[PDB]
Amino acid sequence: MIRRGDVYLADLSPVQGSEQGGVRPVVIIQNDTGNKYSPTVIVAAITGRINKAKIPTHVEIEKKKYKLDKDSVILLEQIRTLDKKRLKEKLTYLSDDKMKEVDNALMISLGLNAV
Amino acid sequence: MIRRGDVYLADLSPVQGSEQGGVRPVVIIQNDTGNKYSPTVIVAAITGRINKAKIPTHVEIEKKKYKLDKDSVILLEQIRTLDKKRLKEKLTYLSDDKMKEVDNALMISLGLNAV
Repeated sequence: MIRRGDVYLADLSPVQGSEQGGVRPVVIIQNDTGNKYSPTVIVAAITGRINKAKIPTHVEIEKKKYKLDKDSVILLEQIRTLDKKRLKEKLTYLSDDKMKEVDNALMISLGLNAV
Repeated sequence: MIRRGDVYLADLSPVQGSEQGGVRPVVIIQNDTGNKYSPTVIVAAITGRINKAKIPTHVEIEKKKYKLDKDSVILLEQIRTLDKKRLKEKLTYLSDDKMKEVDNALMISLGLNAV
């Protein structure tokens, strides 16, 4: 079952310019009716390139709790609809508190900030 | 000078599975701080294959007022982060009212619902 808050390995290549590419973890951010009843998910990329949030659309995740190669950052400015066939293995699942920070950074990202 | 609510022509290809592909209009949904400073924008795909919003993640836009080929639909479940270089000509920009429907559909799409 694909749940919002799941983190999967996914090949994001090919990409252009500053789009995040590579085989990497991504977190599911699509609502759960969409995850269940549609062939696509929306995800946010995760990078181990940095371990500290630089901007308010970044959210940190710790390797000790989440089974990643490295302390990492979720990039809510790099979001994409992905076909489900791009999801490889299921790495982890984020806590409810981690998902609140994600909800926040995503509202800032999309200017929904006027809640 | 890209701004939230602008509509551009952009090339989405190559894609996989049910990801929207091809050269087509997209609406900018990224916050304006990111549009000013970032090398990437976040967009939602527009399609003319349908003209009516069947689901609450779809927003109808009218052809004459927005200068499109057909009565179209913004697909808030088809989102992409694109390098600015993918954006060809600006086509139009959505009204504030219409942008509010877009925001509602996006809350639902990304499960920020309750907000």
